[PDB]
Amino acid sequence: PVIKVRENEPFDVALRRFKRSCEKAGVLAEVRRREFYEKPTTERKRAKASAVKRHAKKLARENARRTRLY
Amino acid sequence: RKQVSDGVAHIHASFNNTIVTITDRQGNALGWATAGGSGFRGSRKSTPFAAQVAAERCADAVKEYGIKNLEVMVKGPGPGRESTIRALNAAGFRITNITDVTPIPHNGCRPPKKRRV
Amino acid sequence: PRRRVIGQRKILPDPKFGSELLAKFVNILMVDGKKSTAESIVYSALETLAQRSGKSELEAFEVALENVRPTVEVKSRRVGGSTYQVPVEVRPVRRNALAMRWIVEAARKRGDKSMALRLANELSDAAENKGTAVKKREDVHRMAEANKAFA
Amino acid sequence: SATIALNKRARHEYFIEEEFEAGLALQGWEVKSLRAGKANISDSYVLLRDGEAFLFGANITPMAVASTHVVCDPTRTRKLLLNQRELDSLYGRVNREGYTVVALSLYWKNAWCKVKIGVAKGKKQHDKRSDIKEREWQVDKARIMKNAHR
Amino acid sequence: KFCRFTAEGVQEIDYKDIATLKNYITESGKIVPSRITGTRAKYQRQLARAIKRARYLSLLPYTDRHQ
RNA sequence: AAGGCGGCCCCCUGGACGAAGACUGACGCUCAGGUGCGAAAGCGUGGGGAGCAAACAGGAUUAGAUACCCUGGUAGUCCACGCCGUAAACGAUGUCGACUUGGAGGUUGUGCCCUUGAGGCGUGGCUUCCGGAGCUAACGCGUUAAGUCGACCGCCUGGGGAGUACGGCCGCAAGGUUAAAACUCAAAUGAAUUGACGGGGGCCCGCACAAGCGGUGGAGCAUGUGGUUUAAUUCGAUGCAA
Ligand SMILES: [Mg+2]
Ligand SMILES: [Mg+2]
Ligand SMILES: [Mg+2]
Ligand SMILES: [Mg+2]
Ligand SMILES: [Mg+2]
Ligand SMILES: [Mg+2]
Ligand SMILES: [Mg+2]
Repeated sequence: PVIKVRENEPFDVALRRFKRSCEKAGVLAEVRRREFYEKPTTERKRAKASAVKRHAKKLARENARRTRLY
Repeated sequence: RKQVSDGVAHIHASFNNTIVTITDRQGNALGWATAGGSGFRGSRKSTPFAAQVAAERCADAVKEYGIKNLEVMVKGPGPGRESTIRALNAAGFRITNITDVTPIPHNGCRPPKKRRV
Repeated sequence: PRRRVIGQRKILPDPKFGSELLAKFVNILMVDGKKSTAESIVYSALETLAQRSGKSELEAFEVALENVRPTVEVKSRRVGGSTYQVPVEVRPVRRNALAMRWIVEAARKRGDKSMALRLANELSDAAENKGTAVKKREDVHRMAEANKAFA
Repeated sequence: SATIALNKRARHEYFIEEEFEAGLALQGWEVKSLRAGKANISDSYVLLRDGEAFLFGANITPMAVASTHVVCDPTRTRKLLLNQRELDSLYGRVNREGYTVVALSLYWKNAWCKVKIGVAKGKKQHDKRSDIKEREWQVDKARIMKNAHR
Repeated sequence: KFCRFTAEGVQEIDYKDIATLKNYITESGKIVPSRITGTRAKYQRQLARAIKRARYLSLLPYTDRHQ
C-alpha cells in the first residue's frame, strides 16, 4: 500500500497510518501461516474446529440469557 | 562521489536478521547495514534495538551523499519494521513515501514441511 | 498486596514553617530515630542556603528540587531469570520523594566538616544543576531513554 | 589429544560431586597397552580396604605373551596414588547410605597415566527422569520465549 | 448491511462496470469479504467472477504493486 | 454414487432441483456369483523437473540417537499410456418405502399480497446445531434416528495363534483376495464414576515476589552441629518441620 505522506503531517501519525494500513491489509498475519506447509487434512481440521467454536460462542450468547442473573 | 537529492531505503526484515540498504531512484545500492555487523550475534540481533542500530549505522554510512527526500520500502515480518523507519526519521532524513511490498505467493511453490519441535 | 490496595498516609505538617515537602524531606533524611538532630542539620543548611541564593528558604528548596527532578523509574519486571528491565514514567509524589531521597543520599555521599555543611554545599550545586543529584538523574535518564524498542 | 578410554555412562548414571586428579599405579605390559592395547574402564569403582582404594573394574588387553613367566590377569586391582591430605574425603564421605566414587576418565600427563576420580551416588531411575525433564523444560521455555518475543 | 444488488434488482453483474464495482475491492486489490460487504452468496460468487474478469482484462489491478 | 473436486476462457458432456402441465402403466426394491469406478503410496515405458521431499551425507542434542533441531540432497510429488484394488476409503451407522413433538439457521427455486428497504404469508430439494417421546450398557441418536415396522444382501460367535501357513486365482514385482489347523490362558473388552497423575489450562491467596528498609556469608567471641583426637569427648534431635 502507498502511504505517501503529504506536507504538514507528523511522522508519528504517518507511521501510525502506515501501520493501520498494514493491519487492515493483513500481510504480516499471512506469513505465520505461509511459513510452513499445512496438509489439507490439517487445514480442514482447523477450519471445522474454528467453525465449531464460532457458533458455539453465539449459541452460548443466546443460551445464557435465560438464567444466571449475575 | 555525486550527491543525490532523492533516495529509496529498502528494509528487508526477517525473524533472525534485518538489512537496510539505500539506493537513489533505480535500485543502485549506495550504503547497506546489517544487524550481524551491528555488533550483535545470534538471536540477539533479532531484537528491534538491533534493527535500530543497523538503521543508524546505514544512515551514518550514507552521510557522504546527503539524501534529503527518502522513500521507505519495508519487506518481511520482522520486529524492525517500525524501529528502522523511526531511526531513519530521527537520523535527520525526511521520509516522503512509505510502502510495504512483501512477497505473497498466490499458492505458488510448496513451503517446507512442519517442524516438530 | 494483591487485593488490599491502600492509599497514601498523611504526615505531620512540619510546624517549623509548614510544608508537606519539608516534612517528607525531614522524615527521609532522619535515620535511627534522630529526627531532632536531622531537623537541626536540615534547617541550618536551608537557612544558610537562603542567604547563599538570595531567595526564600522554601522557594529555593522547591526550585532546587525541581531543577534535579527526575521523570523515569527503571524497574525490573522481567519474566524470569533473564534480564529484561523497563523504564516507566513516575507519578508526581514518588517523583518528588525520589528527588529528595537522591538529595539526602548525595548529602551522605559527599563528606565535609558536618552534615549541615554537606547539605548546604550540595544544595548550592543543585541550585545551578551541579553536584550529584543532577549527575545521577542524567545517568538514569540516558539508560532509560536509550532503550525505547523494548516495551 | 591424550585422552584414553573414558566412562561417560557413569556421568549420566551418577551425580558427580567432586573430582580427584590422582594417578594410577600399574605394572608392566599395561601402561604400554594404554597407548595402544585396548584398555577398557567399564565397571570402574574404588575398593577401599584400609587406605588402599584400588580401582577394581578395568580390562586392559595384554598384547604379548613374550614374557611367559608372570601370570596375566586383566582384571587386576590397580593401585592408586593420591595425596593423604585429599584421601580424607574417601575414608570419610563414602559409606553413608550409597555414596561411591567412580573413575570418569583416564588420560596422559607427560608420559604418565592419570585416572580422574569422582564422588557420586545413584539415581534410582527417578532422578534420571527429573534431570531429563528439566533439561527438556529449559529448552522448551527458551524456545517458547523466543517464539513469543519474535 | 443489505445486498444492494437485490435491493436495486440487479439481475447480473458485468465486469465492464468499474465505477460502481471499485467499492467491492480493498485498496490492496483484495476482495471485501461477504461478512463485511453484506452481500448474499448468490451475488458474491458473481462479483468474484466479475472482479477476476476485470483483473484479467486490466480493468482492476490484482494488487497495488505489480512491477 | 464413493474416492474426490477451487484464477479465467473456450468445446463436448454427466448428474441434481422448481411452479403449471401432458404421457406408458407396476415397467418397482435388493442382489451371492460377476462388471465398472475408486485417496495416496508403489511398478513399466516415454517426457519433464521450480519448490518440497523417503533413501543418503554432513552438522547439532544425548551415556548412547541408525530420529525428532539445521544445511544439502536422489527416487517421488508435475504429463501421456499401462498394473494393484490397498486406507481410521469414517457418519467406525449397508440399499429402498411409510409414520412419529418442536426451535434457531445456511444454500437453491417457485406462488401470492400494495415488495415504497432481503416488507409479509406460504410452498419443495440439500445441508448445520440444540431438543420432546422413544431407544441404548451408557456415551449418545433423536424427522437426515441409533424411535416402530416392511423387502434384500454382507458380516459376527472368547483373547492370542492369525487375517498367519498351505491350497486356488489375480499381478512383471511389491502383494491382494479365499482362508485354516496344532498349542496357551481364564480372561480379552466398551460406557461411566471416585481418587491419583500430566513436561495440560484457568482463577485466587500469604513480606510468596516486586517495591523498600535493615541484616547473614568479610573480622574477634559465644554456646550449638558434623568430622577428628581422646578414656570418654556423656543421650537423643539429622531438609523445610534437628
Ligand atoms: Mg501416485
Ligand atoms: Mg530435511
Ligand atoms: Mg545425522
Ligand atoms: Mg468400515
Ligand atoms: Mg442398487
Ligand atoms: Mg440432538
Ligand atoms: Mg496373506
